[PDB]
Amino acid sequence: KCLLCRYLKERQEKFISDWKKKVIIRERDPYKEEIIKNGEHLLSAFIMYLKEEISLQEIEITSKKIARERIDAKVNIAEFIHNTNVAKIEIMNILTLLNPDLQQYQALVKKINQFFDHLIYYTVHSYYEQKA
Amino acid sequence: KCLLCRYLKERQEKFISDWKKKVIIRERDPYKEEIIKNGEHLLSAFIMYLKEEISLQEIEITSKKIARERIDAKVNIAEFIHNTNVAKIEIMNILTLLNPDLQQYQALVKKINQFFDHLIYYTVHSYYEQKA
Ligand SMILES: [Cl-]
Ligand SMILES: [Cl-]
Ligand SMILES: [Cl-]
Repeated sequence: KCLLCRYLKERQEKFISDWKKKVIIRERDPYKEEIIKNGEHLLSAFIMYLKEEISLQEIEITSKKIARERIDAKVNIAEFIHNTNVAKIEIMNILTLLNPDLQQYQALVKKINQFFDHLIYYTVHSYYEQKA
Repeated sequence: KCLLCRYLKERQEKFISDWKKKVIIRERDPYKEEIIKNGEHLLSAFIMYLKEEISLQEIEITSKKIARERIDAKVNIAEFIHNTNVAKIEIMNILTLLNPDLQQYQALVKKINQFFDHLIYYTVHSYYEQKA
């Protein structure tokens, strides 16, 4: 019941390589390598979430990690928002190209939104909680 | 060419009333009244954006204003993200109920995402830039 999931699972490496070229990563960033690892991990979590194999609470560990890294990198936390949205936009593009029917499209858009909304909300919340 | 706009334009006072019941806004907030006015303004801007009457750049000044107010309120900036998402979710619910076909649904989802992503990104960006 999820071609999008199958597509992303098979194309994980390609998806991340393409995403890396579109994100904002500063050469000075001490965690620039972790940015990629976090992305790889969260793409995997996204697939599992669409398959209803994890709950959203399970990404909160990663969100706290990202937040702490961003604090230490001394970068505007909105860059993380931008970089996350690059991935979301591409996933939406892939969903469109797979050409699901309306019912399926609607179900997947809800899950996509729930995942990314939580990731962004929790990471920014955590950034401010930890920086305090 | 957009029933969603007409619905929101007509039901605007009610939409805001319902939204106010679901958001994080404390009576101690020095800008509690402005939060509602900002909401009213941005709902109008959203409608104009759907109608292709404004560009996304035109909400950046409002984002900077919100960010300044949030700094002064001494709240976690993620509360703004939560509050914005409450509106987006309800808009998505209204879109679903209005029963568009897939093509129209996709076109509006893209505009909804673009508007809200820009609002969240620019406000959080400005919050960090203004706070130092
Ligand atoms: Cl769901
Ligand atoms: Cl109320
Ligand atoms: Cl201002």
